[PDB]
Amino acid sequence: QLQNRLRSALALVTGAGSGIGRAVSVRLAGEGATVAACDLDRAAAQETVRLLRGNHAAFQADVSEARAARCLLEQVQACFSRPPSVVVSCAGITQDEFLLHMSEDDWDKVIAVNLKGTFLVTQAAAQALVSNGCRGSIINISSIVGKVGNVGQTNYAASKAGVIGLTQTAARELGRHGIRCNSVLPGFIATPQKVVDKITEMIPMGHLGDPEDVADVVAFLASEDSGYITGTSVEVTGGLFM
Amino acid sequence: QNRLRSALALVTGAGSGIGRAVSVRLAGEGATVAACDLDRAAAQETVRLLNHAAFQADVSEARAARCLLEQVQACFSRPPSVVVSCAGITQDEFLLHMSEDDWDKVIAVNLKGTFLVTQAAAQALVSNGCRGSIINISSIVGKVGNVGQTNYAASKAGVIGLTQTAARELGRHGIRCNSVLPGFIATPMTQKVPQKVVDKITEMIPMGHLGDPEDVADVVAFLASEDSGYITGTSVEVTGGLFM
Amino acid sequence: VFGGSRGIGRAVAQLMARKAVIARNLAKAAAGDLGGFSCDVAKEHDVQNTFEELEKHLGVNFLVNAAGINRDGLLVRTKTEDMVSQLHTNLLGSMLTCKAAMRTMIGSIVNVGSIVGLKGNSGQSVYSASKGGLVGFSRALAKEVARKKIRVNVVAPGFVHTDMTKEHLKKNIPLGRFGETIEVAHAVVFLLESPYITGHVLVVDGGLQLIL
Amino acid sequence: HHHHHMDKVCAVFGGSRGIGRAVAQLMARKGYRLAVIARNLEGAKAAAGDDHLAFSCDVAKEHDVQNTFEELEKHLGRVNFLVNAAGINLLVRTKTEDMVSQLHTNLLGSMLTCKAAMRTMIQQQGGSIVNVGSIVGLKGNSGQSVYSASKGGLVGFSRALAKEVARKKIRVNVVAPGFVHTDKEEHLKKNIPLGRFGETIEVAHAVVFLLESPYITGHVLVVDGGLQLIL
Ligand SMILES: NC(=O)c1ccc[n+]([C@@H]2O[C@H](COP(=O)([O-])OP(=O)(O)OC[C@H]3O[C@@H](n4cnc5c(N)ncnc54)[C@H](O)[C@@H]3O)[C@@H](O)[C@H]2O)c1
Ligand SMILES: NC(=O)c1ccc[n+]([C@@H]2O[C@H](COP(=O)([O-])OP(=O)(O)OC[C@H]3O[C@@H](n4cnc5c(N)ncnc54)[C@H](O)[C@@H]3O)[C@@H](O)[C@H]2O)c1
Repeated sequence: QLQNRLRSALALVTGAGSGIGRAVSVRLAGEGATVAACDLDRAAAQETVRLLRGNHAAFQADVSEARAARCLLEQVQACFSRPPSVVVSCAGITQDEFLLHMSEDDWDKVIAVNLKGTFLVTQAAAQALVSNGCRGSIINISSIVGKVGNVGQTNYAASKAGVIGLTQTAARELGRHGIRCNSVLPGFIATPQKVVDKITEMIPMGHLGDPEDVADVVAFLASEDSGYITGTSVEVTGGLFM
Repeated sequence: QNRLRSALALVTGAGSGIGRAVSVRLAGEGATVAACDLDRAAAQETVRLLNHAAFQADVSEARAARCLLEQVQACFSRPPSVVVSCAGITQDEFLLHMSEDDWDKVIAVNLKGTFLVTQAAAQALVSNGCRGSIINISSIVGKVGNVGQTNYAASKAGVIGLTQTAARELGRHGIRCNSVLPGFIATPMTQKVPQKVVDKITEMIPMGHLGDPEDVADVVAFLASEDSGYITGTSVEVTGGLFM
Repeated sequence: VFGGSRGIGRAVAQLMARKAVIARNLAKAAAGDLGGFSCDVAKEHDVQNTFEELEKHLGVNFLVNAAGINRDGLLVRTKTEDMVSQLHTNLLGSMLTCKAAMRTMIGSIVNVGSIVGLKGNSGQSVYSASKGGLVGFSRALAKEVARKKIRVNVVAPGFVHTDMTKEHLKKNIPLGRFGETIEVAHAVVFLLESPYITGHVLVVDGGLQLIL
Repeated sequence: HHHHHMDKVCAVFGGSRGIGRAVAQLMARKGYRLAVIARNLEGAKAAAGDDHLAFSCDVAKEHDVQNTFEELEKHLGRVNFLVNAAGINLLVRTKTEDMVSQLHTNLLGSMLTCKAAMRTMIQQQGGSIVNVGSIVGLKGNSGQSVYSASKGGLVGFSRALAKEVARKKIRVNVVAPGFVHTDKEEHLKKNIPLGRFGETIEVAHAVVFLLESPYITGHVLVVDGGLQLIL
């Protein structure tokens, strides 16, 4: 109903193998957007494509690696003869550990994927749109943890908080080029027991969010309706840490 | 013999700018400052301005970070009750032209470096059951971002979320973790900014002038003292009104 | 939509009609071309006299507060007569609205604030104190009513006009020029139709938030 | 402070209250010539004696603030330090009489106070103002809807006033206390990082700090022990 506001949009979603990333690909394709799925597992990304008309295609690339990130954008422009006007970074992982006992591996792995991974994707996408004189909307997922912090997630909170500052900078430089850059702040989403029940009572609404609800704001920020919203962080926490 | 008489201060990057001003400010409060810096020549230069001791360590390295807290704790026979991370660099370039080297450099030093220093210091305090304050110097750029500083903003914004996390875990042990968000300060780091651009920023700043590294050191001295005993997991802004 | 005769109020009404106008001056002109009254924000009894008209006419799923007055002036030049005015209109006016709308909805409310209510602005002392109060007010109301399947939010637009430079304050804005009422209205309908989003202050920015 | 002429004159509205006393006591040992002022003259007189002056005022009434400001100035001199610590604390339960009341003494009370202060601070081209708010003004809290709006508008007001008069070498700052012992809790303190409620003097040091920082204006210094991270 009154959807398909992205009929002429090429959507690139990193980490669209499962959870939120897959849910975003469904929401965008539901609005007639040619979704370009990207994930570490090729089989997982190709499965998402099957769950979607627009002759979609899946791609395998490690967002943490600079080579795989640049090769990702080149393959998209070679498969659709145009750069992705819609880029959403959902590729991220969690490796929780106490600060007093957090190994260097737990730190580097999260930073490289969540922060550095977002940087390489956002950069290569920006370089693509500007060089072709195309206008677009870059979206980056940064949890509510990366704003207030959470116990056991020193590497995760710093990475997600860095994404916000990363996006706010990009939104300032790419503002002249007509490229909007925003951030999304999801709460706790039921994605792949006792700890969960305690988290629900803490949330003002009293329940975990859905990956579909996270794809709602993404569909808005990538559309023409949000054409004056750039450098803004949106919270989808259900009232948590408001 | 003053405010911070019994305090042992560990200040990384205390060889220049704010780190040197912090060392002077804290030493004026009667504290023995352990000036750490990547350059030993500039580290000894700070000690001569202030028993005090100089240390050479690269905060981006895990080996140099662990050993730093090992050398200090074994030199003063006690863990640093005050930990001030001022070790930071600037490798600014536009987003469309920023190389991978420009990215990893700042992140490893400003973001990862702060982590390793904060972590090892936290481990040193708890191991001895000692209470203290961890002060990480972020920036106003870490809240709003800045042109050419895609890697710098991502590192400074990361410090905030890093410190807030540590404040939630080290609160039960008696270790307060705070963040400082200074504006454009009259430091050698801002000397890399063209004079015509400095004047333009000077106009943008509501107070109408650049900040002094002692003003930032005044905040650090307050966060290190027991006057801010109920202050933790916050972000103090020394911007002079800029980007408020 | 409170104050839906002019400004962003009508814009919200138009975008919502495409998918009950409450303004001070009869306000019927907007109803002549929109699907789906007179009231002032200052007087509570007048607000109650309007919410009572809702039961007979429709019988209040969404509530939008877009009514407000913005007169610039220095603090020393500003008199008490206008200090109370904007406060009872932009702040208290929204407080009395959400209260009477709390009788029903047992819901989604969106309060139109401003970027100056969070970051401040020169010559706009009272207006910043007005649009800034509804920020924390919505935060507190959200925590208290979120379990009631009711969600309150805040829209904080930047510089809203027909790209009126200032002069020339559009060059400082990263996104070309000023924003329009229609674009701000798209944010209001968004927050109203977005589940699991409450107590959030969405900023119709344009890059202005990054600076003063 | 000084070595002769007490050129450091501070005015702490609600100085007889909890937060007001801790500020008036701390600045007295630093060399600041203060003026304990509240709604109760007797409560302000005792606080002053236990030199310093005492005044009686109601921040809600406008002509009462302007009257006291001139009365305060004539007995101590030009005031270059202002501390507003005179604030008071459900849905479809609160009468409109209560709303307008605490929206005048908490928000408008500080606005009228800052207004009268700018008539002497701008001429002298110097001064520093600290307004007492809360995290509830920003993050909000259940049951305190109206109180959240009062301390919330104070944030936007001060920052707007900060940028307006900053070129006059005048700083306007905000403090945001969490939970304090003034005039259930164990389960709430368990969530708080430090694990305790804030003391009155702990807020005072944060106020004085902002009064003495020559490059901090329009900043909301939150003192909650990490409470803003759990709620
Ligand atoms: N509940 C939550 O887990 C939660 C809450 C708020 C925000 N977020 C954030 O939202 C984003 C989406 O989360 P999710 O629910 O999909 O989590 P998820 O566990 O479902 O994500 C795992 C997927 O990410 C992909 N991935 C991880 N690292 C990668 C890399 N370097 N290169 C390519 N692909 C990679 C994997 O292929 C995998 O399919 C995450 O980045 C997360 O940080 C998550
Ligand atoms: N100066 C400003 O305008 C400003 C503004 C906001 C934030 N900051 C932050 O405050 C901190 C203090 O900066 P400053 O003004 O003293 O700048 P500065 O240029 O004076 O500081 C440079 C010092 O940091 C040390 N250093 C750099 N990398 C290091 C590493 N890997 N390990 C150990 N030491 C290292 C160097 O030895 C040098 O002495 C910085 O981290 C900066 O990010 C500064």
